Amino acid sequence: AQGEMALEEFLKQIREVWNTYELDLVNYQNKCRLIRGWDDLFNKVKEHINSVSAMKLSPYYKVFEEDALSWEDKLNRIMALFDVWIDVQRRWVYLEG
Amino acid sequence: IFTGSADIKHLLPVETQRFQSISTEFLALMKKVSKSPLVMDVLNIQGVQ
Repeated sequence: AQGEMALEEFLKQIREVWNTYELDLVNYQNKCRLIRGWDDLFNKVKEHINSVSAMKLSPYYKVFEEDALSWEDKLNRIMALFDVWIDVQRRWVYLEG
Repeated sequence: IFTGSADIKHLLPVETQRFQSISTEFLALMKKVSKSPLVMDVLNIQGVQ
């Protein structure tokens, strides 16, 4: 009972961080807005990945196969989307100049 | 038709070999279902479809 209860509040912790997560935008010379603060986000995404991997070895993971695996698809796609985003943003910053 | 008939091995060698590979994949998949008769757990098998 207390073994599996942690599966909810952790999973909804992932639920509540992302729906409340905000992309910080700074105006770039009155042309557009840009995203900063990459270190905390990358730490945030990876620690959720590390947290879920601990759920993978948990014996009570069977009753939450679908939802936890669903977050892995979203979390990994977030990593893939933003790994190229940070580079693409950086290149455009010093190419427009 | 494959296991029962012994002449098919001599007369149809290569695709007989293809059958056991399919048979092993099918038998292994069935064994996965065998230990977990639950519909959802079978439905939750990675790449079962």
